[PDB]
Amino acid sequence: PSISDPTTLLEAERNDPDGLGLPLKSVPEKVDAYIKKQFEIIKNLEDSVVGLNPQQFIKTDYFYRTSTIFYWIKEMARGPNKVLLVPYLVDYVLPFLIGLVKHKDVCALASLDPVRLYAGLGYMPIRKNHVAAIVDYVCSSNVALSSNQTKLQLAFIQHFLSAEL
Amino acid sequence: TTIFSPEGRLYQVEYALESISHAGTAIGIMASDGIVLAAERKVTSTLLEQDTSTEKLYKLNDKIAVAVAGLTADAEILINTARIHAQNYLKTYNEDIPVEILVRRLSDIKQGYTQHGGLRPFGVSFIYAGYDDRYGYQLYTSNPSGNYTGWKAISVGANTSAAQTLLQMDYKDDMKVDDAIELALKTLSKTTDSSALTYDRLEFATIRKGANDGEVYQKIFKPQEIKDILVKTGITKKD
Amino acid sequence: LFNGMDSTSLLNERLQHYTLDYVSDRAQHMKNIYDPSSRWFSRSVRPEFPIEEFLPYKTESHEDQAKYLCHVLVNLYIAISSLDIQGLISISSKDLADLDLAGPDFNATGKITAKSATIVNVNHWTNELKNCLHFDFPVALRKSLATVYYYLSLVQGQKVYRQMHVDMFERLVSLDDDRTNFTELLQKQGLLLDHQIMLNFLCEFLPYPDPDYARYELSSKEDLQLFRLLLKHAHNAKPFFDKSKESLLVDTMNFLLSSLAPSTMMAVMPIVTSVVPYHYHIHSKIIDYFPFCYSIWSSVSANVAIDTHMYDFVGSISKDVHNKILSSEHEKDVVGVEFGEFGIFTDDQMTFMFNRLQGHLRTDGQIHSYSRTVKPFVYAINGSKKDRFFEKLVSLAKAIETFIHPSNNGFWTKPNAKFVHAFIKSYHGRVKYEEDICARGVTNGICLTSFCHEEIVEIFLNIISLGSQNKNPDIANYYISCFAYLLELDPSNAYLIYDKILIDLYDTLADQFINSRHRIISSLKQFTRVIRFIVMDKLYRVHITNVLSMLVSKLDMNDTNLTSNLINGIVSIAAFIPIQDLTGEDDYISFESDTLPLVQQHFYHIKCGESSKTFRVDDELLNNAFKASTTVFQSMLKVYVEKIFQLVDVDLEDSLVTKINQTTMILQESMDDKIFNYFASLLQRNFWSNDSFKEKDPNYELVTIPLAALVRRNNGLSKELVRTLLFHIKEQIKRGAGSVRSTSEIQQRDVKLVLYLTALNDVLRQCHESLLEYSDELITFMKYLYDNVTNPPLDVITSIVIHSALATLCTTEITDCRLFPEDSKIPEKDRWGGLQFDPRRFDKQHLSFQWHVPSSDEITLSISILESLSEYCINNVEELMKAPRHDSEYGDMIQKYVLVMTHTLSGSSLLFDPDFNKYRRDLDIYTCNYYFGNTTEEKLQNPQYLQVHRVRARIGHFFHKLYVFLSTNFENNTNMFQILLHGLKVWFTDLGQETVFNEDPNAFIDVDFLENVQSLSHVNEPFTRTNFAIRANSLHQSRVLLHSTNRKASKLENLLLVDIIQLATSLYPDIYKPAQGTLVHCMKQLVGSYGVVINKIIPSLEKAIKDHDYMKIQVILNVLLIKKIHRKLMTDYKDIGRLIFLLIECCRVNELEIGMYADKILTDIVIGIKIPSSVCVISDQAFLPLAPPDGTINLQVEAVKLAKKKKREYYLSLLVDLQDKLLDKLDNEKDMGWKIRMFILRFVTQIQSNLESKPDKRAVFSIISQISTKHPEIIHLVVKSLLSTCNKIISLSDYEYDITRAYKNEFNPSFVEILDTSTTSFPKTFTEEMNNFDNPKYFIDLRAYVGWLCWGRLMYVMSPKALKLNLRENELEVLKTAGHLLTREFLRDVTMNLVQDNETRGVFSSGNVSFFSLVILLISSGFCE
Repeated sequence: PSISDPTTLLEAERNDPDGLGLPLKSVPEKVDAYIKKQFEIIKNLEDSVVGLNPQQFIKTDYFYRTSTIFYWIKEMARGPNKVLLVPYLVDYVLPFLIGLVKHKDVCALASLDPVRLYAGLGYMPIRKNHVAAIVDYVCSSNVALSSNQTKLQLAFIQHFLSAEL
Repeated sequence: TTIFSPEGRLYQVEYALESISHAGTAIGIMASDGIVLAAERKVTSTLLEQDTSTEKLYKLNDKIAVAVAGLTADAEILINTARIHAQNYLKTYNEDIPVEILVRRLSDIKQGYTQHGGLRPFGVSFIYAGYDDRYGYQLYTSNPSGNYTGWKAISVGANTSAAQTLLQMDYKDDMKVDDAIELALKTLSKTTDSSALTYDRLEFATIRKGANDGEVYQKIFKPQEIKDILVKTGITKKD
Repeated sequence: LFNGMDSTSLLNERLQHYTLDYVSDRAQHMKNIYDPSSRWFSRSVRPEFPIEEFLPYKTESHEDQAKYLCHVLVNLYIAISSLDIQGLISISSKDLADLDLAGPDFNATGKITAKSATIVNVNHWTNELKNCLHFDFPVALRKSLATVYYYLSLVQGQKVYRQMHVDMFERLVSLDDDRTNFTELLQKQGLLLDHQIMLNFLCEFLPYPDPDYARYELSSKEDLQLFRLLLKHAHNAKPFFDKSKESLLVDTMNFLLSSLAPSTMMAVMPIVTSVVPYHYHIHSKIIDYFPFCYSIWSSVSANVAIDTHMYDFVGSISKDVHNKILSSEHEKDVVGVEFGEFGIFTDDQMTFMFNRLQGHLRTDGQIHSYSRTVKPFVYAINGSKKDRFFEKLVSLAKAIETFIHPSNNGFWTKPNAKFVHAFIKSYHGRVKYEEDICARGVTNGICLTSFCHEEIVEIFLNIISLGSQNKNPDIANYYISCFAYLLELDPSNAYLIYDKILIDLYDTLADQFINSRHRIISSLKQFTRVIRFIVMDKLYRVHITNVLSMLVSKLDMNDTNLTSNLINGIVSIAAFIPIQDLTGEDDYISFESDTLPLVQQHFYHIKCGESSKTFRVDDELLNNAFKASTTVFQSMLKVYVEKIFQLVDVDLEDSLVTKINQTTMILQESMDDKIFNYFASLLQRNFWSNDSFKEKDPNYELVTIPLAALVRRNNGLSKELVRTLLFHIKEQIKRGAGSVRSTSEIQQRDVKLVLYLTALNDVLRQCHESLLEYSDELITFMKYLYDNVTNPPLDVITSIVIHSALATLCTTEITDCRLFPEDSKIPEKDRWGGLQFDPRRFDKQHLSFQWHVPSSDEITLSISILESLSEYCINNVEELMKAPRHDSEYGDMIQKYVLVMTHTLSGSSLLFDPDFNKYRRDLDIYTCNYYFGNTTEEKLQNPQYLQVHRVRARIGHFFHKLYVFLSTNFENNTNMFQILLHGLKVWFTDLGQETVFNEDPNAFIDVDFLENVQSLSHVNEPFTRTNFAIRANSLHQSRVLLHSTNRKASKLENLLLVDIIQLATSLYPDIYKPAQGTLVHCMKQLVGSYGVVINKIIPSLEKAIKDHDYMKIQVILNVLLIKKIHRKLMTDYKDIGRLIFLLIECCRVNELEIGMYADKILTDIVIGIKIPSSVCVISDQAFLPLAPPDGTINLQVEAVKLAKKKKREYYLSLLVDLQDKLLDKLDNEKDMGWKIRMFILRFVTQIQSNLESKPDKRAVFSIISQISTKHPEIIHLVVKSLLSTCNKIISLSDYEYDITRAYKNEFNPSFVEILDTSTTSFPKTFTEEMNNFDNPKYFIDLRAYVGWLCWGRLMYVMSPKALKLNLRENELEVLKTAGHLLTREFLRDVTMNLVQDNETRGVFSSGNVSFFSLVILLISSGFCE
């Protein structure tokens, strides 16, 4: 956060009336937009995989992007970076991970594990602000989910509710 | 009880390897014309019979010898099995046993005592030595796991690491048996826990060729012969 | 007397300056000591049990305790203002002219006389003050001492014993010392302490810009231990940081906040928790940093390292605001901090912590300290707004309830068990803290109500039920321990807890759980925890004697574990209940006709499903059923004695045999004279008429300790018991017992003789004054017993008869331990609980103990027995000294009388006196009860004092006359040397106290056992009369064992010590191992004894090496490895020189395992100690608080500064001499092998790496030339020692030759500059400087941290300009000597040898990298070619 003054840090943390302060760490706005642009590139590239089998899906730019963003999320979800990931959960990261789960043979040809990753994201340090948005996202019924995605959403709501007792 | 540690490693073999890591030091060196074996013997007993004919060093047949680190009770069971196999090969083929066939024979028995849970492994490490026409002078090591390896010079038992470093810097591929006498005595004097090396603390042997073309000869040295190589080498605990 | 303290008018003005000028009346002093408005006021709470008023003799006057403390404080001042905080220089009383002691430096023991010697060690005099703290001293003298031990604990420059100095401050500021909160009394006196000295020392654990100058680093275990120790001292002192410095909180936070980064997290978080005070100004409050702590805590996963510090922070701030609101001081200290629904926590903070609390109990296990974890939650509860807090606690308990259940074991079990215990313990600690405020004042309404204790039982009752049935019995004990706290709250719900424990206990004893051993054992454990509460309630008390007889009848000879848990229940019943018939001559009462009917009705009601609150009965029927319950005791004791005689033959553990003796004696002390007389006549009839001593090795103690306890309560029983025993002894000797030889085993033909002799020994030890009646008979029987039995194993037993006889006559001890006294005291028969929760438990009329204080008639008998039995044994051995024989009989006869002469010295041991040799002041603070008087004047004006000492001397002279006989005729015969060495051990040790027979099981009740039974947390002295009695016995016993026996020899001790030193050097293991143990003990007894021992062992090793005395040489090296000798070698510079060269000659003795022991001793001498040269960085407030008013003490601290300085330099000239003599030996001897050559390298490396030592180019040349040995480990040691010697020379330039800068903060080297990161554009200047490769303005080696969270502090930074050295000539020559020998060829074969050693390891070494970094300095300085 590199705040200019100790008193500016103190005022900024006292400004939220709930007595929980600001996040300890935060992404600067150009870095934030770079992170979001990688997911929007993936969302525009979805048209390039609509017809094809896993063996050539593994040879697409869409998959190379997706496999990189999987390794980025998976490394961000360890150690001191989990807080950097909670701002991207309901808009980009969770939508991306349920997206990957449709491609179960791609997750077998490349040794990816969207299931273990997404279920494990229920245990991250999520703020009171983000709990309500996480709850409205997981409580959104879309008929577009297959059983694997809806039972993954229940698995999340299992490791989330138990981690929100 | 011969079950794997969760890393895929055998607890009993590791504990047998801890046991031999205390069990007295032995060096072997392979010269261009013979093999030297030497072993350091912790004589903390005055009334123990020094000038007993063996403890650390043993004959397996007319051209093969061993040094032992580990339990001597365990070693003597393997040593007899190797002696029986050497003579059973000689009886079958009319020819003296090749060193590789016998060293690995004792490495196959020692692996079996590590797999079945009714058996404890053998707490013994062997530095084999010998000659045959298939290769020439050969120096091998074998340990409680049933692993075996070929060497130009090696130590086993206590103080292995200091001894390997001292061997490595002075060993030459073209050296003679008398240079290997000197080297093995120097190495042990530069590795010993006891204040200085002497003829009763030391077991020694050689595998030379001699003067006569058909000979290979295995002098397992008596104490008086060891006193002569001690006073010639400059270790020389002499009047 | 050096201190000047012999002057009466200096003592008077010292006493007044220390405010120890007490009023001479005991009554007026004991009044004004507890008055807040008094000059002399040491305690705010008066002790309910003044344990030293219950002793049968005059304890020391308050005037003499004051005198003793004043002496300690002037000597503790002189020690500190003389600057030698490490203590090692050992200034002699001889060094007073130019104008010998062991133990105290680490793991001390106190020589409690204020004698004529002055020692000038800070570690000695702080140990005396730790012993002085047992008495009282005004809070103004406590203020001075808290000031001293604050700054004396923050000392730098030397190796202080910091841990006992920290614990001294902690004792002075205590939150609970006899219910007095001394921190708040010192806060009212106005103690102010400097947070900046503490904050700076904690900031030495932050990363320093140069790796070479970082004084302390975590991961190193000594620095981690130092950090943890200073953090403790920061917590203890935090309450004394000044309220009026309004910026202190915000300025300390501004510094620590800006210091916070990933690298500094592990330092800064404990520094924030420890140093920052809880001040609450109008503008700045510590609660403003809650948003900041929740910012760190809310952004990370549960981690022990981050979570323990933030529970500690918010928990102790919660406890402080709660405590301030209950105290009157909130109007000063916490106005505007309102207490809310959840304390200081907002709803989101409490919602977060409850979520984080279950986060560890159910998912991650990340708790370390449970008592800290639960503290925010216990001190959150507002007792008038409780409902939303208790709503979160019912839902927490519902979440964790399944993780408690006994088939659900896993990582969460230990977390849950400790959370439940700590929450319930802590809530009970809160309840009993605020009940004490309520008792003397008013109730705030944040205080908990009855409804809150009810709610707590309703939440935790199922949790404690599930957790007590666990498979792990230490886990089960955490939940079982919660029941006592829940009952001690006295809830309206308490029937729920009692009903459960009755149901399960009746179901176990009725064998309904016979398949389930955990239900058997856990129900016995549960019942044992609550007996003391079941005993008080008029309904549940009707069940206890029914349970007692059911427990006694169930005692078992096969199951030693069930018997242990039954015996826990039986002794817990016995300790609280009077074993007395309460029936009022009510001829209608019976147990079968009143008690047992009502018990069946109550049990049937409770087992149907009803609560005990529904059960109705008349108080008439209830009192008849209770009175009838007390008529059942005599048949219970009949079964008890019968079970005790069956346990005599069982293979029991010593712990259970001891426990069985404790329960048997606690039963006896609880009996009225009616029931006990029946039990005493029952314990003696079974003893004579037994069938119970059959096995090879019987438990004689299980019957003979009970008989001796009968004789302790009633002296009248002894005459017939002793008379009958000695008749049965004489019969067994006539039947031939002890007439067949064996060694190391008692024969089965002897077992009855051993019974009657051990019964005699135990009974005699309790006869006291009843012994006077049959004394002549016992002496004539003792002679007969020494004439007629000669088996070696029986001699130890038959000689212990005299010990036990003598001991009774001169010992001072409690006779009466009764639960209720005399059959005649005022408490009404409504006394079924042992007064434990009453105010009159403390009553002097309840606690009128009676003591054996020795009679003049008993001492005259004691001296008469002593001199008679010792003359007897002297004369008998002297008649065997004519005409020795090698016969097995001849040795066993010699051993007998010598054994008898050792047990006449035991027992009469209370008559001897350590100071007798001084005769031909001395303030002993501990007044152990002596017979001849405490003054020298009294002792020598009694002719029985001289008669006793004459005998001691005459037995000691006989042990020397015996040692020359045995060493000349029988020098192989080990057992009579072992008996002689035991005789010598007792003769050296047992002066005025008993050290053998001190710890072995005896017929007094155990204070630790009865404290384990009756102690209850947060409850004050919940004890009965038995426990108060044995506590008063333990007090006198302590004074006797705390009385110092250290003394100077009288020529006889030297003659006998020289024989012990000879035997310690003997070639037989069985003589030398005992003799070395005896030598350790005899050194403790004598002053300067280590000098006398080393004066003998050094010449003897030298003679043994000359003589080729192999075997003796290895025995001598085993003497040098004695911990007490070995530790004293390290601080003995004059004899280490001659010892080292003699160990070097020993390193070429090729025999046995010699050389390998000398190598071990030489390896340990490399941890020898050096003295810092005036390196003492300290505050003046470490000593100025105790500066007396006088001019004379200034001149004496100046004298010690000078004298001690000369001794330090004298020790630094002996190590330099030894360095030079070893380097001489290193260059001179071209053939010295390698192990010995590597001893000269490490020793010289330690002297040349120390900053006090002058550099020497011959050391550098000689160490560098050992490259030529080609030995790998000598080359590794040469690169390491070269590097260490040069890093010192480099640092001598950087400190500018002022060695003290090495130990000062506020000094930074000239290549370090300080940047102000507060400046108005610094945050962007840093990111453009950290980008700059072309022309850097500065640098940051090691790790950065300032500016990660925020800017604002001073940042330490390294300048761009190169490190040019400003060295002097001697330092330049040594670096040029290295640089001259740093040739291409030296580098080439050093590096080649490092390559060849690393061939299997493949490690990267920073020690090699810093070697090339050092070479580059010598290149760039032009010292290297």
